[PDB]
Amino acid sequence: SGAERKIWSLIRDCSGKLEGVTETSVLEVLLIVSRVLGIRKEDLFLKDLGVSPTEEKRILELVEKRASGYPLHYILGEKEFMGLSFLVEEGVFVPRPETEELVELALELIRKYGIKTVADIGTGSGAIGVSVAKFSDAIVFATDVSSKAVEIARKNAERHGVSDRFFVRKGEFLEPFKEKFASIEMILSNPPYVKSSAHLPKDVLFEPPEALFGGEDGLDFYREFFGRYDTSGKIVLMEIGEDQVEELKKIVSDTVFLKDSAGKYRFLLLNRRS
Amino acid sequence: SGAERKIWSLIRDCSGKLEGVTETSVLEVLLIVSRVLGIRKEDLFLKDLGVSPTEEKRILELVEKRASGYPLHYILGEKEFMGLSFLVEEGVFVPRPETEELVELALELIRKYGIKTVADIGTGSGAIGVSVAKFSDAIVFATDVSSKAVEIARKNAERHGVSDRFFVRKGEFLEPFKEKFASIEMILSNPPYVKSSAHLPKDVLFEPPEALFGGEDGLDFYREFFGRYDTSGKIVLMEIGEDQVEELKKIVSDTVFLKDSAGKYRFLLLNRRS
Ligand SMILES: C[S@@+](CC[C@H](N)C(=O)[O-])C[C@H]1O[C@@H](n2cnc3c(N)ncnc32)[C@H](O)[C@@H]1O
Ligand SMILES: C[S@@+](CC[C@H](N)C(=O)[O-])C[C@H]1O[C@@H](n2cnc3c(N)ncnc32)[C@H](O)[C@@H]1O
Ligand SMILES: NC(=O)CC[C@H](N)C(=O)O
Ligand SMILES: NC(=O)CC[C@H](N)C(=O)O
Repeated sequence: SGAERKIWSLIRDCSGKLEGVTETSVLEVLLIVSRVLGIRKEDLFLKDLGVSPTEEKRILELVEKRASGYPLHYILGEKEFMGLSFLVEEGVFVPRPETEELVELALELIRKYGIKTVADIGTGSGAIGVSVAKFSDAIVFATDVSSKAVEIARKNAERHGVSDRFFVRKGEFLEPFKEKFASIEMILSNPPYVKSSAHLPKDVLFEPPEALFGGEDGLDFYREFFGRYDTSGKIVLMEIGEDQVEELKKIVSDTVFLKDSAGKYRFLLLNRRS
Repeated sequence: SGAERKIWSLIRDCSGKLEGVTETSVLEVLLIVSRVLGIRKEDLFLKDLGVSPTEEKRILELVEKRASGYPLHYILGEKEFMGLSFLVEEGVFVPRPETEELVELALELIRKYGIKTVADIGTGSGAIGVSVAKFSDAIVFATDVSSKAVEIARKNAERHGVSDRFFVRKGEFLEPFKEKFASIEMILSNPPYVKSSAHLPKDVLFEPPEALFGGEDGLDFYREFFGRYDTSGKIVLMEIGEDQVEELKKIVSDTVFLKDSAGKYRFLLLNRRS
């Protein structure tokens, strides 16, 4: 099985070079390898699938890069979220698995109350907003303080054919959409909620810091948002940090807290849609 | 002396973490520090320069990032070239010192034969082209196969008030400007000339591979350029590898090869301006 070995021997060596950086070293290597050969994952099994000395060196270089902690998805240029391919790159936060659960709850709520207008603060790549626009009929108003996030969220909205229902503007909270505030029925968000003093793992070291830190508390976004806006008549669903429930209850009243599929508190839900 | 102890002790610890990654260890830390503090390098001495525990942590994180081999200029977001500050980021090649000497020779020939039209192939961040427009009267036609490079080159063009003399377009070689071909009196370029088999230093590992490699030989760009364009009545000045002179003589005849300030062969000059 001439070529069958070689590629799989290579796969294993690389996998070994990545452990200590990721528990899913084999998966990552498979992804890096198919990306460099220009084939879909599935074709990694094709008989007589070859790797030239150039493609081999490229793979070793990308593996050496990933070994430094650099994000796998920055290397891939994309991250799958809700089954959709979101373009990502340096300067943009990479969508996380827990945020998918926030979107599924948002969709269930949109179905339930026949909601038509949604907001996505801190849209980043557009993960939450674009997905909502993709699997519902709602229109979405998104914002981000990052110029780079706005341009990327636009591309991602266009990429999935929802540019007609997903609008993003640069700025903080909902300031760029003052004229639409009254009309917004649901406000979603996965804001920066990491404590200033929190230790950053090697890979998050490469993500935008403005996407992570929420002050000493890691609650600055919540305090300022709930302090400045009137949530009357609206529904607010936001992702939070495992240990912020008690402190959050003192920032916004009548709030409900739901947990992950991992059993950790992950979402705050305020329903003032009387 | 008290507040000076804080910052200067930090700078020393940081430098320690960067040895083995760079010989200009302390210079880099000085650049990184003045960036998170929002001041010029020249003000690092000042009176009482303090570092909040937040700025301290950010500095340590950026040093931890540089420690991985991540390019210093990607962290800084800029590179000084010809005394001008050029924006750079992932996806764009960081201007190199040597290329400054190519530009000086370019301004030499422009302010001699009184040249008015210049081309810059593979402009990257625009260092060569933009600098030429900024220090002379000639206009420049820049190109690059990198969409990312095109946008940055353009930004740097506006950033230096030369958007009216610097025109960049996506595509390879001079195709995107074919109709201006006869108009161009001088063709400048710092193309990819690294052998596809060459070892990549830790930080080069983070730059665009299309900006580095020129085939097994390292001379692909040259071979294709000279075998496609008639250089009659034009001056061609390009950067080359230090070990490519002899093989390059077999690709283009009647060419002169100039040396670095470091004694290495770095440029090829074909003057056919009759
Ligand atoms: C964790 S990231 C978002 C990632 C993306 N929403 C997701 O779910 O994958 C948080 C984003 O909030 C943005 N951000 C931070 N403060 C903000 C504010 N006050 N208003 C709007 N956006 C903000 C950042 O630029 C960052 O992209
Ligand atoms: C070594 S970098 C140039 C660095 C230099 N500091 C500058 O400002 O041009 C080479 C650039 O050439 C571009 N390039 C590579 N092949 C090319 C081609 N066939 N035609 C035009 N540009 C090309 C790349 O996208 C890359 O940005
Ligand atoms: N929302 C945030 O604070 C961004 C980071 C996110 N909690 C994560 O580590 O996946
Ligand atoms: N234009 C080039 O290929 C010069 C790049 C330079 N040899 C480097 O690797 O730093």
